[PDB]
Amino acid sequence: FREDCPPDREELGRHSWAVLHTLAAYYPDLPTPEQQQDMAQFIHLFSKFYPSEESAEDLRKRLARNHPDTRTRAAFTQWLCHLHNEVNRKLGKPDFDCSKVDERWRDGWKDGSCD
Amino acid sequence: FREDCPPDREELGRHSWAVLHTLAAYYPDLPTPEQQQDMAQFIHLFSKFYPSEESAEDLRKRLARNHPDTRTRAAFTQWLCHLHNEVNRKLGKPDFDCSKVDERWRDGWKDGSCD
Ligand SMILES: Cc1cc2nc3c(=O)[nH]c(=O)nc-3n(C[C@H](O)[C@H](O)[C@H](O)COP(=O)(O)OP(=O)(O)OC[C@H]3O[C@@H](n4cnc5c(N)ncnc54)[C@H](O)[C@@H]3O)c2cc1C
Ligand SMILES: Cc1cc2nc3c(=O)[nH]c(=O)nc-3n(C[C@H](O)[C@H](O)[C@H](O)COP(=O)(O)OP(=O)(O)OC[C@H]3O[C@@H](n4cnc5c(N)ncnc54)[C@H](O)[C@@H]3O)c2cc1C
Repeated sequence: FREDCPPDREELGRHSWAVLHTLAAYYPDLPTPEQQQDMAQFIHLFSKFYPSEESAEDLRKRLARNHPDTRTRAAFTQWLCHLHNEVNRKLGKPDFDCSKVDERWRDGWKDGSCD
Repeated sequence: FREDCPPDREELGRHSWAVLHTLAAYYPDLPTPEQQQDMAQFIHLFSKFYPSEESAEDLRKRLARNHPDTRTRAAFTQWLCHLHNEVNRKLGKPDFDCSKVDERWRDGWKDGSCD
């Protein structure tokens, strides 16, 4: 019944997706070369530190075969959603509909339910 | 009443501290030069992308005056806790007792309440 405990696999995963999908969602539509390199390095280093040894190792391999597209906010947000669906599929979870990433992570549901 | 909405300032902040304090907590006790450089760069780039413009700008300045100590897991976990207390103080929040960072973010309360 305590909420101030060390996040387990699932809780840390939920926090980490929230972070990553939020950062993606406010990444520029026209990022500078520096911002593109910087964001590719961010996700690279994040993968180096992600503390679940199983989780992080699959993620490093998954990224070796699938480099972050940081060209634009659109490409990077979709890329990240496609990355997340790969882990969802791994875990038996359904795909998240990536045409929804903007509503979910930046703008809110179009029907108004986050108001 | 929806939990799948875009995190506001406070929710993203809570996710982001969870991430950062969890990553810190599993950082090596004897990190290699590479791991030290990599973690200093991670926090640097994180500060570049943190999407609250006010929040992120204070954080970049706060880091210019206070560079991440990534020498060891102990120094980095304490450093991060001291960084977090600076934001808590800014916001009128009490200091978190940094001798507790291990219980809170890795091992669980010593009294057994995360079991
Ligand atoms: C980088 C990373 C790698 C991980 N690797 C593993 C692993 O190898 N093995 C393992 O057991 N766990 C892994 N996890 C943890 C795992 O993915 C989940 O976070 C955890 O299992 C809790 O799942 P959940 O059902 O609450 O939803 P989560 O998968 O945590 O998703 C959180 C929320 O994000 C939204 N969402 C879901 N999919 C997408 C999408 N594709 N795009 C945009 N938004 C989405 C939904 O609103 C959902 O409620 C990993 C987590 C991360 C961040
Ligand atoms: C890097 C960063 C910079 C931010 N800058 C601003 C800003 O400039 N202005 C603004 O309004 N908001 C800022 N925020 C958001 C803000 O700090 C809080 O996250 C948010 O206000 C919600 O606060 P909270 O009371 O739920 O606890 P949080 O501050 O979100 O803390 C979450 C939990 O962490 C634990 N904790 C608290 N302090 C520490 C500590 N020092 N060390 C270890 N664990 C701790 C406690 O268990 C607490 O419940 C920032 C967030 C981050 C991650």
